[PDB]
Amino acid sequence: WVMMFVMLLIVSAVAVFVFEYFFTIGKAIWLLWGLVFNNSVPVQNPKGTTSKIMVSVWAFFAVIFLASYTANLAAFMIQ
Amino acid sequence: LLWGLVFNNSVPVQNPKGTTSKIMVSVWAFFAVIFLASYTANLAAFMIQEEYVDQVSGLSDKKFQRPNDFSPPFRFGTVPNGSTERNIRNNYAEMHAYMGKFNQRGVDDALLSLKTGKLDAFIYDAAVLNYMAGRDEGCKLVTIGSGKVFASTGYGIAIQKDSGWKRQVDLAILQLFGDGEMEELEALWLTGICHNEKNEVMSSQLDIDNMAGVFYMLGAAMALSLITFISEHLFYWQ
Amino acid sequence: ICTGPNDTSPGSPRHTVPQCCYGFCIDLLIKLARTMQFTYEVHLVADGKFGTQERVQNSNKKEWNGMMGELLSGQADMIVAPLTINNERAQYIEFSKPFKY
Amino acid sequence: SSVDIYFRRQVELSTMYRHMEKHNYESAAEAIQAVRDNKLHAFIWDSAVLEFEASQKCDLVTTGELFFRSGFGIGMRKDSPWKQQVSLSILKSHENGFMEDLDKTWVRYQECDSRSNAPATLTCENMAGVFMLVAGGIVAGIFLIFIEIAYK
Amino acid sequence: QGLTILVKKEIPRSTLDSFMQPFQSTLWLLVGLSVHVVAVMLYLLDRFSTLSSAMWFSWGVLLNSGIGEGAPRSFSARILGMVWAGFAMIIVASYTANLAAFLVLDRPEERITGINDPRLRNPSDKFIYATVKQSSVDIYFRRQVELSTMYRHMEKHNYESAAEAIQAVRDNKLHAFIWDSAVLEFEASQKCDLVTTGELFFRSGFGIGMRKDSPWKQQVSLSILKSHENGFMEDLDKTWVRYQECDSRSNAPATLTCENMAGVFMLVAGGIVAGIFLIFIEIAYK
Amino acid sequence: EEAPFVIVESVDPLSGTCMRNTVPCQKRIISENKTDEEPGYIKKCCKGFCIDILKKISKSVKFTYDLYLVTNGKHGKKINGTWNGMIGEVVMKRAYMAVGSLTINEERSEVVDFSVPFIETGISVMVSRSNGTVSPSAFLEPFSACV
Ligand SMILES: N[C@@H](Cc1cc(-c2ccc(Cl)cc2Cl)cc(CP(=O)(O)O)c1O)C(=O)O
Ligand SMILES: *[C@@H]1O[C@H](CO)[C@@H](O)[C@H](O)[C@H]1NC(C)=O
Repeated sequence: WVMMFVMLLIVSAVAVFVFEYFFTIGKAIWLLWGLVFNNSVPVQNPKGTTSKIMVSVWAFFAVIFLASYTANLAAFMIQ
Repeated sequence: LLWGLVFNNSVPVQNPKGTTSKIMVSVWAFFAVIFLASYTANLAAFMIQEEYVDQVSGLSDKKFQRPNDFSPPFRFGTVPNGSTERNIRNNYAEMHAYMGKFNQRGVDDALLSLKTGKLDAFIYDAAVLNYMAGRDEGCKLVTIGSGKVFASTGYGIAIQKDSGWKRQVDLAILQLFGDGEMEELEALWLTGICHNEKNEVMSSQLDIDNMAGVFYMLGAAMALSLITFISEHLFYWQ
Repeated sequence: ICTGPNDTSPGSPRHTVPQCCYGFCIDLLIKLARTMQFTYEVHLVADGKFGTQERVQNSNKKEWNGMMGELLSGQADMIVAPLTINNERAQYIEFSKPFKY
Repeated sequence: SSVDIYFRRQVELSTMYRHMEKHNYESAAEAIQAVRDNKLHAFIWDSAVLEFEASQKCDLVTTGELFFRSGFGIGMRKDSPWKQQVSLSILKSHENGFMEDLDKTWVRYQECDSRSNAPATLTCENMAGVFMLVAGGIVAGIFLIFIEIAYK
Repeated sequence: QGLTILVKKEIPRSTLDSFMQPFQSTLWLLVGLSVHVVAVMLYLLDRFSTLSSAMWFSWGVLLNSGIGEGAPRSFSARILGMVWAGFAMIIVASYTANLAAFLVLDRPEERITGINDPRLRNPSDKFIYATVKQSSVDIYFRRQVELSTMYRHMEKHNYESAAEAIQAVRDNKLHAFIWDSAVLEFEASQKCDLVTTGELFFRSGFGIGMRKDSPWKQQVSLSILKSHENGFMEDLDKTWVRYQECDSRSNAPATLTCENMAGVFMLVAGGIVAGIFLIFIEIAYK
Repeated sequence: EEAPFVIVESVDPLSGTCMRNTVPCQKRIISENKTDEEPGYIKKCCKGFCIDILKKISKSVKFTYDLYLVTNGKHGKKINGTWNGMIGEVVMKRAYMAVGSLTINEERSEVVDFSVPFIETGISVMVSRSNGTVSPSAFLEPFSACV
């Protein structure tokens, strides 16, 4: 529940400072937070065809994480 | 736009203007977020199934009379040199000989060959199997239902012929049947653990045989797409 | 040629009319006949019951019903039909070995 | 029949019998048509006569557990000259394979089979709420449209 | 009082290897190919009537990420992309559904349902249960006959005193224990990693012992009955037993933890790595 | 006692009997009879499923009995027109009845006479249990055609 947040911060920092190599300094945390929970709002999302892959890896992680949550929670609802 | 909204966010869309339409669309979106939930939910019920034992008839079915349609696994086995074979050897002589490559030893060396995939089925006396079915804990090994036994005989008491004792022991045994005692001995002695019902086993990984249906529809859509590309391309006279 | 009495359900005048029957038992019966050289006739029970003991006359006299009573009264000779095997009938009748468990 | 003979002279089933006496029928041909009409909820009889039902029709099904054990038989008056020959000819018909032939010819059709009654897919009559709400959304639009033109 | 069984209350801990568990290791490959398949096939049906863009769109409808901006402009390509989106929904729906189905049925074990449990009627070396030697329990089992095999099993393990059997259950050297209920119940309350299996057994009642025909018998057996209506034994009860310090209810369904979700964090780390490689290749291609 | 139908348990010296739903049974065993060594001794103490049938029948029809094991030829298998074992012992009048595992068939219904069968038996098949699978069309279950 907090390893998520720490990975969040790390990936955001490395994402922007990888993007530097070929407007996007803190808008990251916005974007990634939205991606983890669900689509919230337009975002000036990337450039930097490398970053266009880091973000997709994160999105995959999110689509698995939400599934795990929704799934296991369906067990705690039978008492 | 609406298709995307029903399944899930796909692509940018020049979505509305018209502050009224900016509300119709939201109503649709709400409907979608409820519809997907209902689907994902109810589908989680169809994924808990029960064990499955085949509905095979007696020795008379195709699976032994014509044991060459599905050639690989037909492995009707037995135990050698005994009363079991002779009845087979006198009604299904060909189907007796076929079994020649399946002679086990004892009965345990045969019950094991059904947990290590060496054999298909097994033929032996009923009342000893039944008690032997209630022995193993791995209930993945359980005989077929009764009413399918081949040569229905019983167990009896041997009396010197012409004696007068016969009538009385008969009436006595029918008595024991009459007042439920027989079930008491039967339950204390023969019927063991494995009078249970098939479990709700969680599936293993979904596999391609299971999920083939979606792929066939994917391919059919590919073909229909090709067909529309062809039909439109007929427009070279206008 | 099943010689049945039950043209109509009980509770109405019976006009015993010929019928014809078949199935498991008739085939078994024909096999037995070929084995032991009989000539048979068949007539359905006039009771439509299997048969059991019961007090009568507001008394303690014990009489049977249906086909079992039709045998013990000599009215019949053999019950070739789906009849069970129990102790209470075994004290007036002779049961073959069982042919269906 | 034999079932009431079994229940009467049993004691642990005193209350059971005391209940049944009020409803017992005339012949299984009536009890089956009375179960398939929901005038009854159960029925007890000889297995080999029920199993032929679960196979011919397939909206009825049995509950497996095998009860008091017996075996059908033939009836002859006590001490008849025919007894021994008959009871022999039977045993012949259980190794030559004759009774199996009769069996297969007459019983054991398995025309209908049951397995894992489905978890009852949804249908048109309970999802009716959401379609009602989207219709009602259509309606309200035709009202709140003009209010725009007014506010213009 | 009566007799009951005292087993160890297992701590629930969900079994799960990694996120791949709901998919046969082939299916991952099958989708990992079919994505590119549809990508390429889409790239054509717009030229013959944007390649990187088509690949993004394809491999990004499935991932639910908004990345990727193009869109099929044909008629045919639109008709494809729609059902591509649909199939992508089906995939995730099925994955999370089957995961849910597995996570429900993953429940730890089954407590012994009493003495009628067949798990006790049959002896196995993988299940040991004992009592104290030379007591009333062995007197009950010996002169019983239906428990012939039961007794025949126990004779090999019976202990010296419950003070040893309890410390032997809490060490997993044993799997059960049978004794006087009112002596076990004080255990399930003081400690709370052990719990009993409810069903009340052979019934008895404690008593005092005096040699036969002693002058003290009647007065003693009277003074007892006085202490059951004035309310004295209740006071002794409450003073010494009935603490209920620990209670059990509906052992939890074993929340996930850090040691089985380790797959996804491994994959995101590995994603971090591969980036530091495939970055320079860009600078090269520039 | 070639079955889990009747069991022999070696004699107990802890008491001298069994007495717990059991019954004694002899075995006039002869072996290495090259020196005319007189045979016989009390072998194990008997108990089992058919034994209980035996006891209850005996108390219901009021006789008494004398249980003893066979020597050779476990069941009846004719050899050279002679019966050996549990069926000889009935045809040579060295016994009156024989209980235990003993089926029924024409080949025996001329030498000895038979009681009413108290178990079903015969030839039947064993199979293994197939795990639960998913239809290739599961993903269309959860919605009736209309919706
Ligand atoms: N009951 C038969 C003899 C007979 C007995 C057994 C048998 C042996 C051990 C056990 Cl523990 C259980 C059983 Cl049932 C098996 C068969 C069958 P087969 O020997 O061909 O394998 C048989 O014929 C009779 O009355 O002679
Ligand atoms: C069924 O699943 C169980 C799960 O443990 C496995 O042990 C067994 O081998 C499986 N049987 C078959 C036929 O796949």
